[PDB]
Amino acid sequence: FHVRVTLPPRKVVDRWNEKRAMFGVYDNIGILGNFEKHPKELIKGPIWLRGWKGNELQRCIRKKRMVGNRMFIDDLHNLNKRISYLYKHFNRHGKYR
Amino acid sequence: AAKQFARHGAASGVAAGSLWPSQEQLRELEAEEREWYPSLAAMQESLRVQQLAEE
Amino acid sequence: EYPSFVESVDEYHFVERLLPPASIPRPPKHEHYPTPSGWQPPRDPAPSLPYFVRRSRMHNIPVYRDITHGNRQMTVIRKVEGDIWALQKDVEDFLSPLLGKTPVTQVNEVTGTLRVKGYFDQQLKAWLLEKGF
Amino acid sequence: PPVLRKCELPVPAHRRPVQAWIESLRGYEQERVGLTELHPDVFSTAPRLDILHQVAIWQKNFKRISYAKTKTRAEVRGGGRKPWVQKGSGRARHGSIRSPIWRGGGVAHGPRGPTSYYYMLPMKVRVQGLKVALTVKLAQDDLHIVDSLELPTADPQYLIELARYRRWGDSVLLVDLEHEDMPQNVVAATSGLKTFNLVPAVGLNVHSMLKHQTLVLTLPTVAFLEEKLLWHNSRYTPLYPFRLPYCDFP
Amino acid sequence: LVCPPIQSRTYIPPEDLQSRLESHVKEVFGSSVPSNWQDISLEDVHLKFSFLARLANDLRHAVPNSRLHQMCRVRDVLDFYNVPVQDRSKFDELIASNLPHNLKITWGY
Amino acid sequence: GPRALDLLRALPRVSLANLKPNPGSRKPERRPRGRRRGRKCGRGHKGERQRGTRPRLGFEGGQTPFYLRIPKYGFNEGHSFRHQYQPLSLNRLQYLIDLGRVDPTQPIDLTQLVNGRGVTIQPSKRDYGVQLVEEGADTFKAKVNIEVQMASELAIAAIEKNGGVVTTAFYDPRSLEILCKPVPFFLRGQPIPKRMLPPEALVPYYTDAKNRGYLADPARFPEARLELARKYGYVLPDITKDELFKMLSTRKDPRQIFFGLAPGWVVNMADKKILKPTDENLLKYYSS
Ligand SMILES: [Mg+2]
Ligand SMILES: [Mg+2]
Ligand SMILES: [Mg+2]
Ligand SMILES: [Mg+2]
Ligand SMILES: [Mg+2]
Ligand SMILES: [Mg+2]
Ligand SMILES: [Mg+2]
Ligand SMILES: [Mg+2]
Ligand SMILES: [Mg+2]
Ligand SMILES: [Mg+2]
Ligand SMILES: [Mg+2]
Repeated sequence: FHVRVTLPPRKVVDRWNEKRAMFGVYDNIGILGNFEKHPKELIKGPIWLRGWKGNELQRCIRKKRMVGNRMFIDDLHNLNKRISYLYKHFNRHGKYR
Repeated sequence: AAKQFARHGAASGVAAGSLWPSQEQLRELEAEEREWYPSLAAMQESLRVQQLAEE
Repeated sequence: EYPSFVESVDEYHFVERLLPPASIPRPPKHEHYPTPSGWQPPRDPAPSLPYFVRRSRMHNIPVYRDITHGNRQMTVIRKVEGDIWALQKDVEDFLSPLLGKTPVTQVNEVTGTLRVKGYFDQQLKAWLLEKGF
Repeated sequence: PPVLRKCELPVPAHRRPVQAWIESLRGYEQERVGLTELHPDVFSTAPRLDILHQVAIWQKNFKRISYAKTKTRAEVRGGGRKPWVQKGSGRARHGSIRSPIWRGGGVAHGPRGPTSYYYMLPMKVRVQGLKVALTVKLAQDDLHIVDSLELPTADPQYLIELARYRRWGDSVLLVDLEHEDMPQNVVAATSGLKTFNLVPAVGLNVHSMLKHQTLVLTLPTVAFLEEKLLWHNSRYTPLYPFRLPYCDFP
Repeated sequence: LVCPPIQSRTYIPPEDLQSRLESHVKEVFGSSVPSNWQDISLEDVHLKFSFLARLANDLRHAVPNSRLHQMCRVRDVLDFYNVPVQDRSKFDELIASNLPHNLKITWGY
Repeated sequence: GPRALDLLRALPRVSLANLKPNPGSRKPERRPRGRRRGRKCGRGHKGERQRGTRPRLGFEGGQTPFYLRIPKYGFNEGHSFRHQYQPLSLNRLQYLIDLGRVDPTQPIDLTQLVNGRGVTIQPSKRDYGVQLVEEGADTFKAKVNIEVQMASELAIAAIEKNGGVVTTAFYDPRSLEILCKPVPFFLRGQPIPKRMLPPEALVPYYTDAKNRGYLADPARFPEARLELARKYGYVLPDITKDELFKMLSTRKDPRQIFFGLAPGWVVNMADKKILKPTDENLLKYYSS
C-alpha cells in the first residue's frame, strides 16, 4: 500500500485547445443542413462499428461477417472461439433463463 | 447503373435504352408470365369446372 | 441493340400528384362548425384565462388517456402555457361535481403538463372546447 | 439607417415575439445599430434543462468508440495444459497457468474490443434542444445578434478588446451562414484566437453553445435558423428519408 | 483605431427623468402628446428603436436584450429606468456596509 | 410567456458545469459488492441456480412440458399466405377529408390515403391493401371517389347516399408496393411493370357488380348500385348530371398502377422527364 512520496508535476490542460473547442461541432448537420448527411458520417472508426451498437456477441459476430476474410489467421481463430463461447454462455447460462 | 440513372441520369451518362429488358430477358419474362399467370377469361373457365363439379 | 425511347414532359403533372407532403395541411375553413367528424377550430381571440393549450400538430385537443401496470387509469392534459395551477383549480372544480370529491392531480410545471386519476378524456375534450383552446 | 427586421414566419395568435438589439461589428461604440423581432417558438420556448442535459450527453457519447481490448484466458500466449496433477501434490488445483487467478494469466471480464456507444436521440428532441439552448442564451441576456460581421481589420487584439468594451465575458462563439461567405478579416483575426470561434450555422450545436459564455448570431443566420427549427412542430412523420424528393420539400 | 474606456453600469436615476422621457416622447414620436404621455404603446419598431436609443445615450444606460420583449407602454420603460442597479459585488458591499470592529475581511486574490 | 424565463436572469449561467438529468431518469445500477449485495449476490445457495446452468425455458423438470402435452392444430396454419386487408373506418375517412389531408376533389386511391398518413401498408407482411368498414356510417357527409381492395355493403351504401363512386380494385404484392411508396420505386429507376391479375379464388369477388369490382361488367353497375338504395332506403343521386362527374368517372386499366401513366414507362425525376418505349416488342409486352 506504499504510496507515491513526491508530488507529480501538475498536469496543465488547456480545455481551449483546438479539438476541445471544436467538439461536437457538426453534430446537428442533418437537421440544420437540410438532411443529406446523417450524424453517422461524423463517426470515424473501425469499419464494422460505424453508426451501430450491440452487446459483445453481436459485435463479434458482426466483425466476423464484415471484415472476416481480411483478418489474420490467429485473430480469426480466437474470434471464432470467442463466438462459440458466447453462444454457449448467453443462451445456456444465467439466473434468469 | 439503373439506380445511377435514377439519381441524375442526364449527367450520369447512362445509356437510356439499357433501362429496359434485352430480347432474351424479354422473352424469358414473357415465358414465365404466360406460364404462371393465365388469362382472365381462362381463369373464369378454370373456375366453371370447379363450381359445376361441386354443384 | 438498345430499343428507341421518347422524351416528353407533359405527363409529369401526373407524377406531381404522387409526392407526399412533408408538412401538414392547414385544415380547410368551412361554413359550418362543427364539422361532420366533430372538429371545432379554436377561436379568433383566445380567452383571458391565465393559461393556454396549444392544439396538436393535428389541431386536436391534447388530452389523452394512459394506463400504468394495466390497472392504473390516467388522463393527461398537454402543451399548456401559463399558470397550470389555475388550470388545476378549474379542472378539479369542473370534475368534482362528477365524482363528489376532488380527483387526484399531478401538476408538472416544467413539463407544462397535467395528470389526473381516472378516464376523463371525453369530458375534458368537451370542457376544452368550452373555453375554446 | 435603422435596421428593423420583421419575422419571416407567423407567430401563434396568443404569443408575442421577442426583440433583440442588432449590434454591428465595425465600431467598438456602435452598440445598438438596430432591432430584430425573434420568433417566440424558438427563442421564447419554455426552458428545459432536462433536454439540454439529454442532448448534451448524446453529443458527447454517440461519437464514442472506445478501443480497449483485454485478453481472455483463451487469448493469452500459452499454457495449454494442466500445470500439475489433480491429486496428491497437496496444493490448490488449477487448469492452465493462464487462469485469471494466476499472475500473468487472463483477464476475467474487463474491456472488450472496439466498443461503440451509438444511439439516436429521436429527431424532434435534438431539435427542441437547439431550441432551448438558444432560448437560454437569450434569456440569460448573453445572446448578441449582429448584422454584417464585416471586420475593420485582421488584428485579433481589436476583437478581444471589442469583447472587452461590450463586457462579453471570456469566451465567444461566432456564427455565420455559410463556409464560403465569411469575410476575410473575420477568418484572419479569429483563426489566431483560442477563445473565440468561427463556424457555419450548419455546425451550430448545443455543447458548443454552452461551452461559450457568449453566442453571437448573424442576421441572415437567425432568419435561417428560425425557419429550419420551426419546421418541426408542423411536420409529418417521414415516409422515407427526407433527403429524398418531396412535394413541398427540398 | 482606439478603444474607449469602459462604463461602470452602476446606475442611479436623475431627478429630471419624467421631463427627459416626455421630451423624448414628443421628439421621437414627433407627436404633440395625447393627454396620457406614459401610456402610449411602443409596438412600432422604428419608434421603439429611436426611443430606446436616444434614451440609451441620454441616460448613459441600455436595456438588456431579454427585457426588450417586455417594453410595450412607455410606463414600462419608466418603471424600468426608475430602478437603480449596483455593479459592486456582495463582497465590495460587505466592505462598505459598516462592519463591526471584530470582523476583519482580507481579500486574498 | 414562460415566467420560468425571468427566473434565469437571476441565476448563474447555464453551462456544462451545472447539469442535472430529470429525477428518476437514471435508476441507478447496483453492483454486488459490500455486505448487502455481495456474498452469493442474489444468486441463492448452491444447487443449480447458483452455478448458472438451470435448464431451458419450456422445461418442467422432465414432467412432459406444458407446451408439449397439448396436440398440434391448424391455427397459425398457412398464416403466411392468408391475405390481410388493413381496415379503414368511415369515421377516419371523414376525419381525413375534414382536415383536408386527402382532398375529395381529385380522385382517391390508396396512394393518397398513404400520403396523408391516414393508413399504413406493409406489403411484405401480406397486406393486400386497405379495406372499408362502416363505423362512421351515419356521420359521413362527404362526396368522394374511393378505390379500395375490399369494402363492405354498408360502406358502399354510405358513400352512395352522399353521391360518390366506390370501386373495388386489386393489387398484387409487387404492384401494391409500387403503389404505397411510389417515389422510392421511381428512384429505383426500373420500368413500371404490368399489373397482375388477381388469383383464381379471388376472381369471383372482383367480377361482381355486387362489390362494384373493377373487373366487373359495367352493364350491371347502374343496376346493382340502384338496388343498394332500395335496401337502405334513400333517393339515389344522378351522378352524370354533376360538375365533378368527369373525375368520379375516372378509372384505371386493370393493367395500370397509377393515374395517368402506363406500363413500360420510366420516370427520370432529375430531368423531370417521362420516357416511353418506341420499340414494338416492348409495347406488345407492357400493353398486353
Ligand atoms: Mg456486453
Ligand atoms: Mg403508456
Ligand atoms: Mg490455449
Ligand atoms: Mg489438454
Ligand atoms: Mg479444465
Ligand atoms: Mg508476463
Ligand atoms: Mg498479461
Ligand atoms: Mg447477502
Ligand atoms: Mg457456497
Ligand atoms: Mg440445495
Ligand atoms: Mg399493420
